Amino acid sequence: NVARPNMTLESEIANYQYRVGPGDVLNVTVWDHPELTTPAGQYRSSSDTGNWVQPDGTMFYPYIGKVHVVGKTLAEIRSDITGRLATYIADPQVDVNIAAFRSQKAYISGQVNKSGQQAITNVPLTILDAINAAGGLTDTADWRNVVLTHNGREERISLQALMQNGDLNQNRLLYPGDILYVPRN
Amino acid sequence: NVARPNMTLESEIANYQYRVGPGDVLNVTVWDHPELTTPAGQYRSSSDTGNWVQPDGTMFYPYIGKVHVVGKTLAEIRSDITGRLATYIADPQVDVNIAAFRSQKAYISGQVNKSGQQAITNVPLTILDAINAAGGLTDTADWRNVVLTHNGREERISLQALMQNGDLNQNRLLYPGDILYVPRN
Amino acid sequence: NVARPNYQYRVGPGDVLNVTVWDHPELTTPAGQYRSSSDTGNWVQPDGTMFYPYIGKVHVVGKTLAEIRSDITGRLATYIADPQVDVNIAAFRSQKAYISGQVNKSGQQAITNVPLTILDAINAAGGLTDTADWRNVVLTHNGREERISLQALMQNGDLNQNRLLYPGDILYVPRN
Amino acid sequence: NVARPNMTLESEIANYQYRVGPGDVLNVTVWDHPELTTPAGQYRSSSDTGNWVQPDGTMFYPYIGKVHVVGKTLAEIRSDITGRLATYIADPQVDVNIAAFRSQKAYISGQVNKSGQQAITNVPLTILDAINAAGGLTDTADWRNVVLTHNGREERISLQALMQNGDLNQNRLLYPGDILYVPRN
Amino acid sequence: NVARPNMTLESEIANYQYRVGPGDVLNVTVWDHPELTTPAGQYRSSSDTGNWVQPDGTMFYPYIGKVHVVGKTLAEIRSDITGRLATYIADPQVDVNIAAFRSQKAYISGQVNKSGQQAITNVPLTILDAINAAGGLTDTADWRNVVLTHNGREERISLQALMQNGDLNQNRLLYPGDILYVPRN
Amino acid sequence: NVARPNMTLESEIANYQYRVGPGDVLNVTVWDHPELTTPAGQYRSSSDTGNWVQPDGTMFYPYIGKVHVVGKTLAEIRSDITGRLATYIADPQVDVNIAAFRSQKAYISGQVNKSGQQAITNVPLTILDAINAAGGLTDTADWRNVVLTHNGREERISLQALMQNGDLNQNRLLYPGDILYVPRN
Amino acid sequence: NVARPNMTLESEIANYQYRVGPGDVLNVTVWDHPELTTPAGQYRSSSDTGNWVQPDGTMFYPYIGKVHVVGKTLAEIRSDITGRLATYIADPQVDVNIAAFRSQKAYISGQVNKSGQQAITNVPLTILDAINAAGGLTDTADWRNVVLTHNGREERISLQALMQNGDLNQNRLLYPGDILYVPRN
Amino acid sequence: NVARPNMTLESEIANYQYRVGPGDVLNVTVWDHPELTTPAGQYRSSSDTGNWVQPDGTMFYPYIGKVHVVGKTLAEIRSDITGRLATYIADPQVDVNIAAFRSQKAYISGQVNKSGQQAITNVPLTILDAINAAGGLTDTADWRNVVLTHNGREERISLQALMQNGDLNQNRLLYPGDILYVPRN
Repeated sequence: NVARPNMTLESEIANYQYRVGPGDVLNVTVWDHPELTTPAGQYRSSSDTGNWVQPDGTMFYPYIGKVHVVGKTLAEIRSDITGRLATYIADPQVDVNIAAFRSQKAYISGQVNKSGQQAITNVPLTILDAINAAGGLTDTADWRNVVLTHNGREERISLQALMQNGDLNQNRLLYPGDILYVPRN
Repeated sequence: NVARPNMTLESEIANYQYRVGPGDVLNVTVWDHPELTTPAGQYRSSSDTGNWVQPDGTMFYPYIGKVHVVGKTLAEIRSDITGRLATYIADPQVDVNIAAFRSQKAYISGQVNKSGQQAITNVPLTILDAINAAGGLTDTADWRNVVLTHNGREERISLQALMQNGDLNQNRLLYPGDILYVPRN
Repeated sequence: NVARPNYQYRVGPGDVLNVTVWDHPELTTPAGQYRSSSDTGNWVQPDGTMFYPYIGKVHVVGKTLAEIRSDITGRLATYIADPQVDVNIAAFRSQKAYISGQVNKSGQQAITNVPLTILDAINAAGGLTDTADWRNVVLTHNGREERISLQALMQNGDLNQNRLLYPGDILYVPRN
Repeated sequence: NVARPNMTLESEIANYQYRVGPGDVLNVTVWDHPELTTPAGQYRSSSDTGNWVQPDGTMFYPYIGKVHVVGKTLAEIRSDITGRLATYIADPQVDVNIAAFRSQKAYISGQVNKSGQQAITNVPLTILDAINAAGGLTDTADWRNVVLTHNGREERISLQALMQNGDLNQNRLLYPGDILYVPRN
Repeated sequence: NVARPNMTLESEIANYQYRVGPGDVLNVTVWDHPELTTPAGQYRSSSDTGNWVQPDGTMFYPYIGKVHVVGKTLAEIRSDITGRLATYIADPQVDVNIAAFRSQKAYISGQVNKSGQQAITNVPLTILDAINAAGGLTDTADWRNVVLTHNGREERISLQALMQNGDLNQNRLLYPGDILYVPRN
Repeated sequence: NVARPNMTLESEIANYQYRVGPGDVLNVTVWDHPELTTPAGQYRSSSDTGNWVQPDGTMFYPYIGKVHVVGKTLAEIRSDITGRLATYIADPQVDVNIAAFRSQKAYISGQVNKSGQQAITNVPLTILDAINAAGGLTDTADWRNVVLTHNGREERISLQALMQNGDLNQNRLLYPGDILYVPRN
Repeated sequence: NVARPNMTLESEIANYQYRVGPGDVLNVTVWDHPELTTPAGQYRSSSDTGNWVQPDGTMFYPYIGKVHVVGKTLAEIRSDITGRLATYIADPQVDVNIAAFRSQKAYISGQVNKSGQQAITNVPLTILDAINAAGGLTDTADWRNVVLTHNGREERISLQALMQNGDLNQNRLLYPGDILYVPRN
Repeated sequence: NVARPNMTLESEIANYQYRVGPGDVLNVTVWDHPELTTPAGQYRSSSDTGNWVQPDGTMFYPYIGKVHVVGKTLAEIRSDITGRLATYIADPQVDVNIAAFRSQKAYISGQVNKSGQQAITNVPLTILDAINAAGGLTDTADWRNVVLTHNGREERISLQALMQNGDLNQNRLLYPGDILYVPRN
């Protein structure tokens, strides 16, 4: 055997867009307004000082009040906060990113060297990324019969074919809640 | 098998909300009022400088005095503090989050790679989350007969089914004081 | 074994306290804002007092944080109008329990403002070793020995095996 | 065992040019304008304060708005931003670099001492770089039959020739998405 | 096997009084006088900026000169320094604690998991404290026959009786110069 | 065999001169102008704030614009920059060093305790320096037949004589692109 | 043995007085003169900012010039410096301590757990201190026959008698240059 | 036999004097001139901000330009700098030390626990220092026939004699370039 690529995976990475979910910590920057950008000062990390997304899908932001952010992209949230701050600040220059990815994760467990949660973020997490992020497989992984649970199905995945034969069809884009289990040999 | 739907598990997790308990350390941000936000300076962390929730369920806040927070969400506390601070500050802009989740915890132990307490927080902690946060299982886990102690009942849980067949009915949301024990087989 | 569903710290000598006086950083952070609160906090003396500026010696041992907050506030009112004060503990040094034997991390565990039960302490010690005589754990409390089965606690959910640990308690997990 | 050059390797390294991709974190210096260079102050790292590249290929920048940066080099982005800031700022002195390389990566797994993703950056990553960055091969690497998966086809590489005899014909430039797999014998 | 109360051990611990020795590093706080409290600024640790006790028992303090501190309690040193500073500052508010306990120590050696010096401090150090601070005993510890050397006298101690039978008469307060030796089985 | 003095290998080092390559990060100090030396403040390290050398061999510098630095020594770049800054500041006092050596490197693998890339910097890196920098040989090194690939030609090297006989003849100066392989005994 | 005392050692520690050597780093505090106390600012450690003692036994100090310190005590040095600063500063309040003990050291090698040099400092270092500071002995230490080299003479020490029988006569004060070797059993 | 002192150990050490080499990083303190002492702020380390000695023997210093420092002592460099600064600053108070010893090094390989380079610094580094600086010998070390390569001549050294018997003639002072090899038993 040799290759068996997948430019169909080119697709879910093409339009890949993260959407904010509850428990995320947002970091809002208002240029020329350090009283807004760093209300607790400059030393603490943005995740220790950022805005928490509540379970009802909003975050509080000063002057404008509650802002619905769940299910929106960063650019939409940036656009929505900017337009509402315009009431209180003339021509606000605002950006928004995510200080802590907490709402969405995948579960990479089994015969990997580090098991555990991996966040879904603004960057695509494929099976390839998660296995390499979990630090590769142990010597005793059944790397021909990796189990991916996604939206109610199981799918068998052959990492062996992915890496030793370049069968890119074995790669998948991971979604919130997915389980990637590497059984023991 | 395949992944079987849980009418219970994903309705517990959309409605999922944390309520403050005694011993939590809260963090209160008052925009334009660094003398309230950071009375001890910008450099210490929010848990080293936050407001402790006392056994009686209150925390002290300056000017407004004792604030009853136990049993309330962050949004309910934000509103409570905002309305009371408005006596001393015109139109106060206030948010509240948690610097230290110390009041509520689940106990994850036995044949896990990292035994011990895991805090209950504003992010759901399911069995799947807790096992992954505990580093996964040891090679000698009786992982078909995990014991969940919850509300004075013992439930038996197959992590084998959850991760190798995708059986999401094997998942549970973990609650404060729950015990999740993984025996040796 | 069954399955059931269902605390005030008091300051002692050697505790390091941390007093916040809003709008008075000269009181809150006399040594600056970088050092941790335990490196700048007020030490509780053997006689049960701590020094606080302008008010002098404050008796704190045997009191709750709220009692110390109220005591300090009443007295600072002589020197500062309407003082806004809180007090918490930056180092829990006076009271502890001893968790030893076949646990993965043996040692002292602090008694704090948060209840520390047996269950808390064993998980805090990182669980039992594989050679723990875990059915016959010894708790020493107030001069009297007691038999604790963590087996029944975790294998069967028997919460009657749990106990709130107290200052001075010894929880010893033997080898079988 | 005599060493030789390479078609692929060296025609493409003197030209080597990184191009920004989505998810990268950019760092923009505007001399004499700390309100622009450091809106969140001076303590947090570049990647904690930098500008995120959005999935549509743009980044926001104050006053000049959205800026298309994907596919472009740092020098070009510096010129783009400089030209646009000149509307708002007299003679702006701008530089741009990358605080976090997150869009592009190679996968280096198998019998190397440190498996995992390696970022594609402004410095070339050749096979020789990537193996050394992984701490070399284990004692059990089939180091004459390494599998490079690039553009959907496999190529067998002899690290033994490369790393013991400096045969650069075995060295390749690694590209975003390449899998370099060291099988065990 | 009922637990035995120790005769004069909590009599000894309720009167427990640290007294300063040569080499201790003290920390003096003079409220409203940061020029005195933090002469080297407020970033270095109090032990990096503290006052050293000299062999002759004195420490230097600005304006008041050398102060005799060895043999005294913190509360006594505070009182001595305050009365002296009142010559140079009106109603000085002073506290004193110890940034480094360097003068006095016990030695905990043998079949414990962590051998070494243990500092004598304002907090009573009992055998039970020191053994627990050493991390417990190895499994080869002759733990029925521990040897306490104190003031030129040998004592046999049974940690086995202390920990498995709660015999608190086995516990002892440790003093400067004491040797606690845990032999091999 | 013998342990001789030296000739021409001394000028090779006494004339040793690093020259800047693409991807180096430079650090320019302008005394009395913290707005140029540290445009992003004083806390971030020089390599997080310094000036990247682009592929085309230049770095941008405020007010003087692009500056050719590849191939030049630090002293020459300092001269070049000073003369040009004199147009915007003058009697301008300027120094230049390298915050991150990223462009040039040697590769050290085999039976060393620490395979990997070693940077070529302003301090000469000899084989001995590389081997010691690589943690020392393993117990199973063929330290009589270490292979040095430099500019295509391969060369038997005997670390053995370099240390059990102090034969400085075997040692060599490492150059950018050099490979050094320590074979299994 | 019983814990028979060492009587000269009882009073040898009384006269214990460190004296400054070449290479030591001193830290001079001048209250009300942070330009003298912290000429490099408040952030770097004392040992990064201290005054080096030169090989001639002198150190430079601003305004007063060059100061003989070797062979002298901290309190002697403090008086020397205070008296000469009174020219340039009114009623100077001065203290001196060592930020880095680099000049004097004892060698603790052999069957100790952590072998290496141990600094001679203002705090006495006895054999008892040094071995405990070495975290104790290996299981194969001939702890009955430790060898102490001091001012040329040799001198047999029973750590066995010291620690298990309390024999303080086996303790000794370590001086600069002393070698203490725990033989193989 | 009789226990011997040494015939050169403490005049080579009593006259020991480091001299600056290329690649050293120097640290120049000008009291009352923070703009000269900390041009990059007070937070970065001395070695992150110090003055690099160029291969030609010189370092740049503001106002006075090139300063020849190689082969000079610290005291000499301090005078030279002071004198020329005096042209520009009224009576400058200057000290100089070394933030990074990068020019001169000894190599200690063989049956020591941590091989590698050891810098030559302002404090003497005898064999007795470098071994303990490597913690010490593996217990499989030919510690009777340790080879020291200095200035071309081999020479045999017995570390067993130095420590079992306190023979000081075995200990030697290490010079730049020296190689000290510990053979395996």
